[PDB]
Amino acid sequence: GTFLFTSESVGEGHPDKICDQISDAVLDAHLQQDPDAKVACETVAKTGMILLAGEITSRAAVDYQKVVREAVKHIGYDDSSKGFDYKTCNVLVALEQQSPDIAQGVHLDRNEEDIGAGDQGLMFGYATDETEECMPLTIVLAHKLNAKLAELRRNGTLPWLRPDSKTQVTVQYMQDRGAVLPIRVHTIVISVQHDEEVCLDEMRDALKEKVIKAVVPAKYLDEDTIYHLQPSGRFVIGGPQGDAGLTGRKIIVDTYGGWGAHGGGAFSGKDYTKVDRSAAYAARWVAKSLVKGGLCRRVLVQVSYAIGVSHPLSISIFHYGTSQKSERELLEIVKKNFDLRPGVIVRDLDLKKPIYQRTAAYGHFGRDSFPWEVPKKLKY
Amino acid sequence: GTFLFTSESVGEGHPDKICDQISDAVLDAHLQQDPDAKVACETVAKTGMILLAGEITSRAAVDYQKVVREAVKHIGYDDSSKGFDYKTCNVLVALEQQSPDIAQGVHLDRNEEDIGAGDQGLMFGYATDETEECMPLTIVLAHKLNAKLAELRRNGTLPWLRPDSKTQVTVQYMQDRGAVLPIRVHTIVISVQHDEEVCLDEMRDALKEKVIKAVVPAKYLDEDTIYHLQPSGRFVIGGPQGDAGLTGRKIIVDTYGGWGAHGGGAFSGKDYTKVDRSAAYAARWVAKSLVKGGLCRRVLVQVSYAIGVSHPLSISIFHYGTSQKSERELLEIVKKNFDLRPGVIVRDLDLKKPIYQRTAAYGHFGRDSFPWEVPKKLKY
Ligand SMILES: CSC[C@H]1O[C@@H](n2cnc3c(N)ncnc32)[C@H](O)[C@@H]1O
Ligand SMILES: CSC[C@H]1O[C@@H](n2cnc3c(N)ncnc32)[C@H](O)[C@@H]1O
Ligand SMILES: [K+]
Ligand SMILES: [K+]
Ligand SMILES: [Mg+2]
Ligand SMILES: [Mg+2]
Ligand SMILES: [Mg+2]
Ligand SMILES: [Mg+2]
Ligand code: NA
Ligand code: NA
Ligand code: NA
Ligand code: NA
Ligand code: NA
Ligand code: NA
Ligand code: NA
Ligand code: NA
Repeated sequence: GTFLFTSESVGEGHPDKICDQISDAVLDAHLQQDPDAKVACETVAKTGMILLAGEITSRAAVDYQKVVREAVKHIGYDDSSKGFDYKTCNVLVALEQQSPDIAQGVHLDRNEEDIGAGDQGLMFGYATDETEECMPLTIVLAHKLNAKLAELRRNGTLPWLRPDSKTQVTVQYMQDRGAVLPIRVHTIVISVQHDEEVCLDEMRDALKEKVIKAVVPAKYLDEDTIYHLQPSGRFVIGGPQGDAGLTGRKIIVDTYGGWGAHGGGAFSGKDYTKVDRSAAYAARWVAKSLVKGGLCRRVLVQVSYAIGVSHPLSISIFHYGTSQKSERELLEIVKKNFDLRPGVIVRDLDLKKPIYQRTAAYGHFGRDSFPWEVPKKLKY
Repeated sequence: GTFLFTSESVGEGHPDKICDQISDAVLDAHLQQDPDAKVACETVAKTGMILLAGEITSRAAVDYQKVVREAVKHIGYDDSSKGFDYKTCNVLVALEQQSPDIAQGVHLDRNEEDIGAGDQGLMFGYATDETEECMPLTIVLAHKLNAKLAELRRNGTLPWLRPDSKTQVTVQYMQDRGAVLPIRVHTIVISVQHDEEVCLDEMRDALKEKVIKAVVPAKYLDEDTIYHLQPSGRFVIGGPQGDAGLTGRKIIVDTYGGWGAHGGGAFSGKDYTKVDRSAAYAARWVAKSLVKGGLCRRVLVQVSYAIGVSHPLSISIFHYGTSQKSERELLEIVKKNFDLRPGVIVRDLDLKKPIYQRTAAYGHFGRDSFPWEVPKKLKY
C-alpha cells in the first residue's frame, strides 16, 4: 500500500533560478515606480553574461545594469574564483515595448476589473493537508535543504560552499482515502558547487551532519535511507559557467514538485495581467482555502483563459476522493466565493505590490503568508 | 459526473517552439557526424535575433549559421513583412564545451551501459486509452488545429496566415472507473498571426469552417460550443518580434497538456545522457506499454535519477484504479521488463539517431511511431 514520490529543488545560485530572480528584480523595479507596468522580462545567463530579452511598457526609469548586478550580488556571485562576478559580468539588454496588438486586445480602454487575460493558457492550483503549509513534504524538504546550504554559506560555517545547488528528496508514503501520509525519507540527493580546496569526504560528512540532520526530522531517516551526496564527485565549475540558465525553466520547483499538475506557464518576470502567474496564484489560493476550510484534504484546481477575455473559460475541481461533497458541489462553492478575472485577482492578492523577487527562490507557495497563502473564509 | 479539462498547443512559428526546433536542429546536426556528441543547446529568440547558449562537446564540425537559418526557413519566417527573416536575422553563438567536472562525473571512463545520469531530476510518463494513440483528446485536438493552420498556410489556401499560432481546447468528460471518456468540445480558442490586409470576419469564418470543422469531429461540436477565434482582435505583429522565445518553455505542450504530471525538465537541445529527455521518453514507453498491453486503461509513471548514478533512484506507478492488478504488482512487471539506465534506454529507443527536430513541434508523444510509441510486449 506504499509508494515512492520524488521532488527536487534548486538553490539561489542555480543558473535558471538566477534568471528567475533577475526577471523578478526587474519587475519589482518597474512596479516600484509604475504599478501598472506591463512586464514580460526573460533573462538568460551563461559564462560572464546576463541578457534581458522581452517586452516592457512602463513609465518607470529603471537602471538595468544596477538592478541586474544588485540581484547577482545578493545571490553571492561576487568573484571570478566563484565562476561569476556581479561587478564585472556583461549585462546586455534587448527589451522592447509591449506589442501594440497585444495591448489593444488585452487592456487598452478597458475598465480594470474587466481587463482581458494577457494570454490564453491553463493553470493549476494544488493543496495537500500532509503539512501545515498545505504543500507536499517532498518539495518542502528539498527547498529547506537548499535554504540551509545558503544559510551555512552566508554565515561562514561552510566557507567552501558556492551558490549553485540542487537537492532531491524521495519520500515513502501511504494512501489514506485519497490523502497521502509521509512515512519515511527513502533517498536524498544533494549536489552543491564548492571551492577547489575542500575534499569530497569533508563535504559528504558536512552535508549529512550539518545540512540533512539540521533539516530533516530524525523520525524520517533510518538505516535504509540512501544518501547521494556530491554524487558527481567534483563540482567546482558552477553557476552560469557550468550550465546556461533561462527564466521559466524551474516551473515544477516553483510549484508542487511533481504533485498536482502544471499548465506550462512560467511565473517570473510577468505582471498581473499575465494569467500564467496571477491565475496560478489564485488557483493555489482556492485550493488552500478548500483544504484549510475543511472541505477537502487534497485538491487540484484547473482554470483556463483566452487572450482578451476576462472570465476564465473553464474551472475544474478534483478532490481525489477526500471530500464528502461532490466535485460539482465544490465547484459551485468556488464559483460563489471567488472571482477569477485578472482584474479582480489583482485586488484580492495585491499583485501590483513589488514583492516578486521574494517569490523567485524556494518556491512560490507554502511560505511567508503571501496573500495567496492566507485562506479565504468560504460561505456555503 | 462530468468535468471540464483544457489543454493548449502552439504552432511551429510560436517563438518558444522556434527555439525548441532550432535547439533540436543543432542536436541533430551534431549527431549526424558524432553519435556520442554531448549537447545542451538553449536557444533564445527576440526581434531579429537567434542566440545559441549552452554546452556542446562534439567531434562534429557544425555551421551554426546554416543550421539555424535553415530551421527558420522551414518554419516559414522568410521576409521582413512577416516580422522575421532567416536570410537577414542575427545569429549569435555563446557555446562552450561541456564542463569537465560534469563529464568526469557522468560519462568519462564509463562503460556505455553504465553511464551515469547526466543530471538529477524526476520525469513522468502517461498514457490514456481515450484515443488510439493513447493521448488525451484535448491536446491531440489542439495540436491538430495548429498543424491544420500550417497546412493551409503552406498550400496557399489561406495566404494571410503567418507561422505563429496558439490553440486551446476544453473538453467535457465523464469518469469511468478511473478512465476518462470525452463527451463534447466545450470551448475552442485559436489565435494566429496574420497579414495586414485580411479582416477579422474573414479570418473568424475561415478558422471555423476550414480549420475547426476540418479537424474536430462534428459529433463533438454543438450549439453550445464556445468559439474564441482571433479573440485579441488583431495579431499582425508576431513571432519573436511580438514575444521573446526560449527553449524549454512549452514543456506541457510537448507532453500531456496538463494531464498526467511533469518533472520540470525540457527536452529539446539535449542528447540521451540528459535523462530529462531520455527517461521521459522511456517513461512514456512504459506507460503506453501498460495500456496497450491491457494491464491498465490510464497510468502515470514516475522515475528519478541522481547525477552520475545509472539506475533510477525511484520508480512509481499510479493506475487511477484502472487495473485489476495493484500498483505494486504493476511496478514489479515494469521492473522485470524495463531497464531504465540511460545507457540501456539509448539502445532500446535508438537515441543517437538524429530525428529530434521532428519531435520539437506538435508534441513528442502520440505521433509517428517513434520507438517510445511502439509498445513493448510484456512478460508476466
Ligand atoms: C548537470 S548541469 C545542470 C545543473 O546541475 C549542476 N551542476 C553543474 N555542474 C555540476 C557538477 N559537476 N556536479 C553536479 N552537479 C552539477 C548545476 O546546478 C547545473 O545548473
Ligand atoms: C500574448 S504573448 C504570448 C503568445 O501569444 C501570441 N500572440 C502574440 N501577439 C498576439 C496577439 N496580438 N494576439 C493574440 N495572440 C498573440 C504569440 O503566440 C505569442 O508568443
Ligand atoms: K541549460
Ligand atoms: K516570453
Ligand atoms: Mg536548466
Ligand atoms: Mg504560455
Ligand atoms: Mg513563452
Ligand atoms: Mg532539470
Ligand atoms: Na504604464
Ligand atoms: Na502528480
Ligand atoms: Na501557470
Ligand atoms: Na488573502
Ligand atoms: Na565526442
Ligand atoms: Na493532471
Ligand atoms: Na522530463
Ligand atoms: Na520500441
